[PDB]
Amino acid sequence: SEISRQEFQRRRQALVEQMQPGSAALIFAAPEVTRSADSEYPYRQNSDFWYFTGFNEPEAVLVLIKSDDTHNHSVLFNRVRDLTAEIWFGRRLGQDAAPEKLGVDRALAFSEINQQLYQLLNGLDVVYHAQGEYAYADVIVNSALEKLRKGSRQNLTAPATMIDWRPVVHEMRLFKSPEEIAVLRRAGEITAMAHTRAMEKCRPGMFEYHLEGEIHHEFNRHGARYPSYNTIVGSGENGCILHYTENECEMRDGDLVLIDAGCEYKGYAGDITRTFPVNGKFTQAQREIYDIVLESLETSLRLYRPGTSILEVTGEVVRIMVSGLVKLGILKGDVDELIAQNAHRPFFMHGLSHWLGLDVHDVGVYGQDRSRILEPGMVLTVEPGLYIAPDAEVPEQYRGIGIRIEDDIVITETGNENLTASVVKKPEEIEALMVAARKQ
Amino acid sequence: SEISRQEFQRRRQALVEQMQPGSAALIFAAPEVTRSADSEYPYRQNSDFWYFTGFNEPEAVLVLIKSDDTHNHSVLFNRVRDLTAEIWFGRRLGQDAAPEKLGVDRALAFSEINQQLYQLLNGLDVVYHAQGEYAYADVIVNSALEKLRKGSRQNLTAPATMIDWRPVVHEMRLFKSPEEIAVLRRAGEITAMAHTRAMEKCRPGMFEYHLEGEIHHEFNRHGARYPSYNTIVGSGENGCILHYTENECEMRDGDLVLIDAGCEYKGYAGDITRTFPVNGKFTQAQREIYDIVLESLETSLRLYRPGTSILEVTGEVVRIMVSGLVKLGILKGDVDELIAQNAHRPFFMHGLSHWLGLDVHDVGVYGQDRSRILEPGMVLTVEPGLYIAPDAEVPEQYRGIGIRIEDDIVITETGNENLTASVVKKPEEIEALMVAARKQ
Amino acid sequence: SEISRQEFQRRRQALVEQMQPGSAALIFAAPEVTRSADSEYPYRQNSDFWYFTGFNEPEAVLVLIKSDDTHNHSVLFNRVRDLTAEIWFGRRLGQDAAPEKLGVDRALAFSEINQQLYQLLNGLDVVYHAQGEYAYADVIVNSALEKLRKGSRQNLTAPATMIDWRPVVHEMRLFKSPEEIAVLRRAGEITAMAHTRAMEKCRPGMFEYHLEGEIHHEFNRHGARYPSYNTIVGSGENGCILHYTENECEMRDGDLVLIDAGCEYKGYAGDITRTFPVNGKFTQAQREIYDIVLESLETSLRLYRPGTSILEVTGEVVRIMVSGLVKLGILKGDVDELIAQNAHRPFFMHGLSHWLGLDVHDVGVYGQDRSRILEPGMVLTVEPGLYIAPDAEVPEQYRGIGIRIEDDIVITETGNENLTASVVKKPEEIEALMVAARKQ
Amino acid sequence: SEISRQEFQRRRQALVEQMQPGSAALIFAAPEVTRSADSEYPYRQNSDFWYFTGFNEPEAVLVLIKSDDTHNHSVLFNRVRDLTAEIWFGRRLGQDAAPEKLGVDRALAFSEINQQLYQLLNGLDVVYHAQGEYAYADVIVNSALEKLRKGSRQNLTAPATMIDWRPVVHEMRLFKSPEEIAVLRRAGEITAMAHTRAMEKCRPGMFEYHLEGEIHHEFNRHGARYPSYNTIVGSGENGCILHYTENECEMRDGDLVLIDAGCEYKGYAGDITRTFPVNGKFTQAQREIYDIVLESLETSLRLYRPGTSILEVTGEVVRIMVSGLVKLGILKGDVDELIAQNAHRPFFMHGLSHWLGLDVHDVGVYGQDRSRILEPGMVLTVEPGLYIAPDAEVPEQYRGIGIRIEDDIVITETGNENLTASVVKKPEEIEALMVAARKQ
Ligand SMILES: [Mg+2]
Ligand SMILES: [Mg+2]
Ligand SMILES: [Mg+2]
Ligand SMILES: [Mg+2]
Ligand SMILES: [Mg+2]
Ligand SMILES: [Mg+2]
Ligand SMILES: [Mg+2]
Ligand SMILES: [Mg+2]
Ligand SMILES: [Mg+2]
Ligand SMILES: [Mg+2]
Ligand SMILES: [Mg+2]
Ligand SMILES: [Mg+2]
Repeated sequence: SEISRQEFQRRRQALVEQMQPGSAALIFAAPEVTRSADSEYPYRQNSDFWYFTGFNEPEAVLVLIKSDDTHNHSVLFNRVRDLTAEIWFGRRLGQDAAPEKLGVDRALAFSEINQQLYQLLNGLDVVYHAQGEYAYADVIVNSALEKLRKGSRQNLTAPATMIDWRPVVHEMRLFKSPEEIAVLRRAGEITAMAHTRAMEKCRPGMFEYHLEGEIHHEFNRHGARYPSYNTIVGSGENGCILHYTENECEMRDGDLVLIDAGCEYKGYAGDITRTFPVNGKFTQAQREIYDIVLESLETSLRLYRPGTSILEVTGEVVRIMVSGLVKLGILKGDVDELIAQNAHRPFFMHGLSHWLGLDVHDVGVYGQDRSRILEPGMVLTVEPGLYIAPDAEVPEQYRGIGIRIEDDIVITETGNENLTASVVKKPEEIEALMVAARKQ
Repeated sequence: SEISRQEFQRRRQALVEQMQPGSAALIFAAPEVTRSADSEYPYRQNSDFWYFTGFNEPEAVLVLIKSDDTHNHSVLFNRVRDLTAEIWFGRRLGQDAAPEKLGVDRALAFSEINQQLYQLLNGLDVVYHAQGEYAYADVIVNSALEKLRKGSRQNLTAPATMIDWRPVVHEMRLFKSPEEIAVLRRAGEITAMAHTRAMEKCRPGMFEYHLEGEIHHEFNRHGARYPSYNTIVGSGENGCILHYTENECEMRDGDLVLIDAGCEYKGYAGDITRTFPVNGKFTQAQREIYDIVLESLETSLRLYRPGTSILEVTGEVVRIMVSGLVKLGILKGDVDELIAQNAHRPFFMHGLSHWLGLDVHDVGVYGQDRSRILEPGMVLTVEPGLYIAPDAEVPEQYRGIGIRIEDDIVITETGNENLTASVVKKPEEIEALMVAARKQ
Repeated sequence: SEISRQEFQRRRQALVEQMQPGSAALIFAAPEVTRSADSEYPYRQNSDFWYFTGFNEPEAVLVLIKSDDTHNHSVLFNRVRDLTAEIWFGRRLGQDAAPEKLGVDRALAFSEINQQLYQLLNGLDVVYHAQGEYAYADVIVNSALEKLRKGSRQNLTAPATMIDWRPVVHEMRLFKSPEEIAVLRRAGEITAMAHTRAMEKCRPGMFEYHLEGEIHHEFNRHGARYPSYNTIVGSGENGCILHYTENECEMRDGDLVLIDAGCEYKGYAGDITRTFPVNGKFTQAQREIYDIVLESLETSLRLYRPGTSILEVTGEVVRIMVSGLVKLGILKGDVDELIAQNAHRPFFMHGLSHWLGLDVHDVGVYGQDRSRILEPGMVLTVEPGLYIAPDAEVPEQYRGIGIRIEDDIVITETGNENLTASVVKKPEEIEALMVAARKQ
Repeated sequence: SEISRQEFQRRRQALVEQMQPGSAALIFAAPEVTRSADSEYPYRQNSDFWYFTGFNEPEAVLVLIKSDDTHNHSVLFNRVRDLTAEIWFGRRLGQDAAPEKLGVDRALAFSEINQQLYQLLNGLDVVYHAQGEYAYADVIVNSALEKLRKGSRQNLTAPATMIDWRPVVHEMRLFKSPEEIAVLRRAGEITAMAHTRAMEKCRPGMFEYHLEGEIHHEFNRHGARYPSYNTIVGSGENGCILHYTENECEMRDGDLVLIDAGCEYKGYAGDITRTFPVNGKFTQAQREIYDIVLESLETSLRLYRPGTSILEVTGEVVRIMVSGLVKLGILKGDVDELIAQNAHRPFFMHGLSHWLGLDVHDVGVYGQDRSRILEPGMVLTVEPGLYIAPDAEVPEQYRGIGIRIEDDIVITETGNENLTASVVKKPEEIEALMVAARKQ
């Protein structure tokens, strides 16, 4: 699956729709980023610039100009073609091919931006600009606005009003289109295939990083070159660290391993967590914690639908957790009191769900305590977990256990669609999968 | 192989040896680096800070203070321990364990650096600081020096002399120790195993990125999690782009594929290029260009030794190239004239060799036109190539061919040691390897 | 005359009137300014901050908050009282006395501004801020807006809309109130008395700076301590330099001297230019140029009224100038052609009039080529001049003559009021004045 | 008196003498400084740049290059000549006339500095630069050093060593030459004449600012256009504020008035304080405090000579003060105990002496607690004072009295020369002077 030329067009028009007449929106590309000395990390475009262009170069600026309610046009600034730079660092779109390729009306050299941008903003009332996003962008925009302010004698005037387009653009990104859902559907399949493979390959004596290698190879083979975030492979006590990425330890028979990993496919993030026994067999103590987390997930998957909220479902998960923990003697006392005292917090200290999209922790307003009413098109994670510290004052068998199980869902008209259910999570199915792999 | 506590100690003492009495050297850690929104790229420590510490955290500063010719001490600034931050983002060394772990005399909280650094520089004559390396570092150092300048009434004085330690430190890094050579020896084996695997897996119909996936999996399985630079898989005309990293095309029967890839093992870079037929069989036209590049490499490997230079060997390679190209009718005229006119430059437009170490394009002074006399302990690449543009005015059969063959070497007492010869480069051996893999 | 507490109040309310509901306006004080090392120039408050407060301290910020159409309040940030700092550098208002003294609702320590400002902007829709005016202000405002943007989990939100208040505030300053006109009326008297005195004291052999001294002493004695701009005393050829401030030459019998000087009285600028003979007697050649400039001024003073413009009156002055210059043989040809060719420009190369107020070159929109229709309450200069270069190709007797005559006026219902006519400008009256003084 | 071409030359050569071979010193001009909107304060050159050039323009940089022990040359960067800018803002030296006028070897356009400076520093070992002095300078220098660092392939190299020239240059400025002493001698006469005049003009009912006006007029008439610092006229309780500059109160019969004022003559500061009765007659209570301050000054003037220090003389002044104050019942107890308890500090809370020169608070190292041994050529103030707060718990008659008496001296071979003794300070001589003036 992919995002069409026409979809990028629709998104631009939808932003322009909400802009005031006599205004310009300015969307800047991500800078290149040093890894060490003269080497650079693989380039990752700014999500918002990507959202409106599908253009994967730095030193580019999309300018959307609205003259009035029926008249608007687009100008791209981008790198000029250069035989020497391209022989070295790779091909460039340039100005000639850009109008057709990206569906913009006009394209100019990024090197001319300081000589051209102020002319585009001259006489407008409003400029939409994400102030503070990138320092190089602020310099360019402030420089342009100063020329206009001080150019009274050359009959120049600056827009007096500057508006942050991020609330508007992020509200758009919060609701996925059918094309976006298809792309995320495939991201979820790819990511699920990766997690299935990690389960199948896992043996005692392998290092945590080895499963990272298997996962990244599986991402890559389906055309998802990069992860959406740094892969987490926390075996044993490392599972109690939420974003453990060292992945440096030998995996030991008897421990669990928690894998949080997600591919990036056409810009969109998968995000799956699966926890399982390194030796393919859950112990009683591991099952007892796992079952609480799994019931939390399974109940949440039944509940999530239009009209409820992350806050409301989180409440049901807390009840399930506190009850499970009391029955095991990890918590003591009255359930309803313990809930009122948030007694679960030492063991479940993060949110149940975050938005998912072009960013793994996606943009969009949550409301107070994530109380926003869910509607169809929202995409989010469901990721309950229990993390019992090595030194927690609880029965010994539970100490040093970290379990999280995470699925990705899209809210539909009547409920939700699970994008990541193709990788197993019921303990018996995990055990069958690993047994089958060990024969073969 | 690894770098010992004692080696890090020796390096610090060797820097201190060259510092003036009454001075302090300040070495700063790399900042964390955003990939998109709140996600960050895998952390890569500054090479120079790593060189003196083997410490892989940000927000850290090594301060080496020389009182006189026999008295010196070290102070580390580093992140404080924090239960909440560690439950989330992973374990931290802290101040207590740092003296023993990293062999420094004292360790303070990075959060106290503005209250403590000026006290450490007070009354010194000289401060060694890499001005411009990182903006956050300059702010901290300038802030400290200003307090001292303006603190006359509190009996404070600033060092009047600031010296860049990069020439000195980079001159040290240019000469590898036995431990460093062992680590690079292993980086070369790992990288070679990766390139061998890519050759064995390559089939027509696979995409360039698939070989990237095989290479990264092989790096990872030997404990080299990250590449030293963004992997290059240029098939067909993409081979004529020196740093082609899109790796997005279907590999076609009949084309060559050029792979430039290198692992990062304990901080040190491997860097290998191998070019080969996608279908396992070189054509006449491909052999004719390949043989010129291979003779260039093989001759360079015979020549490199103490007493010569990159410039001098490059001269021999130019002769070999210009002659080969004349015999094929790609160049016309007298060899010696064509050499004097640098007629090879449209086809070989980069240097033969760069320094290799903690950075793939390593630090250290080359001399004018890379004329520096080679000595034992220097580590460098040997990477001749020929790149015939798709539109070059040459016989049709050579158009769109890009071939590079790259090995990594260390200069020894009597010649050089090739760290990357475990992956084949003679065409007959490449063909046998791919045939053998295809049976299976 | 002075500006009342109630007037400052009215101005704030008039700004608040035009602000959107759910917004805050932020007006910052001028920074202190180094003259050399640890000495500072006499403090000059930002005109706009002064306009709304009459408060003469740095490190102060006026915040006007509009909740809705009938509810608003004001918060001042200002320096805290400090016995040590006040024993040294002078008294401070502080927080306790500020509400009553400056008519604001609340006053907080400037040192707490970063901990308090974001709380004041939290939940608002719009912030009015003069972006780029002062770097220290931008840092404070951007810092506040970032806290809000990133404080989603602490239920903070930033205003998405930022509006420059300078167009609005400067449009207010363009129309003077009765109190402002009374203050400028007195500034004009004081400035006129200064120019009269300079004429009376001038003798051949005195230096240009001596008349500067007489002028500044006269400003000071009526309570106008500082000039509104650096005084210009250009004798001889120095009169051809528009903003000659070196004032370093001996004044010579036979030359003219051009004095452009203006006091600053309660913040408001006077701005007068008078040119006269150093020896008290105009020559024929000097009269011939002077009379053209004087007719230009006198005609402009008759013409200026509501309904015309600076552009339109400037047209009449050009006609007068071009005709005068043709009759003297300084220009040759047809008057109407020479006008169409702007042939006057080598001799009159500046505008006839600028706005006058809290700044000598006052704020307010001029329109294209200063075409804005004049209305009652606008205050402006009338300053025609002719400057014949020492090397101009014109009859010798005119070379090196610089003459300007400048009055300050306020547009009234039926015409204008001249605030500076108490110093003479008709040549016979100048000569009588200087003769009378010489007896003284 | 003035500073000769040859003296400026000598100073440059004396700096060059102390510079390392293979180095360049960079000395930058002061920026222009806004007073309000588009008006600027009178330009004041950076003292150190002035010290080596006598050049009074901004956008200028002196570069002194030392190749070796007998070879050096100078390059000036300065504003280019421009007919339009000069017709407006005044004459400019330009490049052609600068070598001869300022005795430099070469002169280039300031607008070309970024294209030329790095070429001047290329291949040098050391650059002397006052880091942090001006941001515009740091940008220019860092920009130049970065080009060199990164220009290895263009055979460029940066000096690795940067040295602050301010300690060296300020140590030079601490010792005045005969020409400098002559100029300061005249600054002291001019300043003294001003203070004499203020005493003669003072009447009850005049405002503090009126005496400021008389003082500035007297500075101006002897060719000292600007004060060296903001004039202080503190009558009554305002005399207890050390740097009272509001000068806004009516002077009242019965009060004292403290005047601290100093001219700037050819760059050099006078600095005199005289305190006297507004009505020309000291009261008993005023005499009792005045006599202690005067004995302090007179004793200090006898003591100051080579071999002593500011610290040592300050000790004698403390004894005199503490004794005087005990005899009046302002302090109670044993003198030697009260000295040991620094009991004088509530009444004398500043230093006795500061260096004087191109800055009123001149550059140069004081030593701990101003213990530096005095030598001939040092120029300094002697300014004891007693300031009894309005609310001090002391006999009523002393409350609200502020008295300071300040003279300027140069240390000679055998003692000191008083540059400011031409204005009276013995109370009987003050009273005679004011009586004589009143007849006016
Ligand atoms: Mg996750
Ligand atoms: Mg997640
Ligand atoms: Mg256990
Ligand atoms: Mg390579
Ligand atoms: Mg290489
Ligand atoms: Mg071909
Ligand atoms: Mg004027
Ligand atoms: Mg004017
Ligand atoms: Mg003449
Ligand atoms: Mg003084
Ligand atoms: Mg003083
Ligand atoms: Mg009294």
